[PDB]
Amino acid sequence: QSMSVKGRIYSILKQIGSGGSSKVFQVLNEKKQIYAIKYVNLEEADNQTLDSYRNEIAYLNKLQQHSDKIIRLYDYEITDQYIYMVMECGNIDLNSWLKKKKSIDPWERKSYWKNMLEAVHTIHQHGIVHSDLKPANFLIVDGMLKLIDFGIANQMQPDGTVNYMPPEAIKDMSPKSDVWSLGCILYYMTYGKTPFQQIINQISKLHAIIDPNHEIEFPDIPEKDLQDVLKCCLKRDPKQRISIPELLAHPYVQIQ
Ligand SMILES: Cc1ncc(-c2ccc(Nc3cc4c(cn3)cc(-c3cnn(C)c3)n4C(=O)OC(C)C)cc2)n1C
Repeated sequence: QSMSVKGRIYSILKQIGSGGSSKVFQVLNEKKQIYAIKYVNLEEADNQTLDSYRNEIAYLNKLQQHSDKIIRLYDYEITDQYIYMVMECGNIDLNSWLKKKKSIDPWERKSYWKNMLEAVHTIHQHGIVHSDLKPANFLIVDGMLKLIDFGIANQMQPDGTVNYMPPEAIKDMSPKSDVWSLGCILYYMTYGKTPFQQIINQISKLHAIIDPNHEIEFPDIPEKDLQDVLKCCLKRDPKQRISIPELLAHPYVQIQ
């Protein structure tokens, strides 16, 4: 099975993932170079569903020039029936990697952290708040971490969770909400668990996040700056919580 995106032929090598209507494939061009293609079937898409892909494409396009911690979009094809998207091919997503990885090197964590911050910082600069951030939204490319999506459209799975939810999101039922989410992703790469992985019942966990009388665990580790990073990020009151630019000037990032 082959395909043509803007008069350019791409041979299929494998299918990376399938989500909903959309499918993702490991593909090759005339020069045998590798790309990922997100195919989307628009045959049964609603007016709303259609708008979410138009938005995700636009944001992905504007942000290219701004940061290199955003996945490169080379070309696209949007008809009434389908969407083809030619993007750069990563090695693995952070979630699949973290599960495989087990224990992680402190120096790789520091770098993955600087990338995650630089990426989320850029989406904020364009007035975008991701809201629901997870290790999956991140992709390892060239020994680098790059954001795959902005939350705006449908997520995918290779071929969801509640542990990364900010208390303010659960209360009202801000960019600081993504600090809490990145905080959970770092806490995980530091302790092997998310702050509320220990609460089995989802109704119970959602209440442990919003409850200040419930203290989140913070064990002693050789990295002092990393321990403080975690305390700053996981502050329940959004106004008390650290910001991405304040994190970008923190010794954990700027000193080694
Ligand atoms: C064990 C395992 N499970 C899944 C993987 C795996 C392997 C390679 C990749 N590479 C990859 C995945 C990609 C992209 C580019 N490269 C681009 C995308 C993409 C799709 N929509 N948007 C907005 C971006 N993408 C993607 O969605 O990957 C999914 C499967 C995690 C991603 C995941 N691996 C190695």
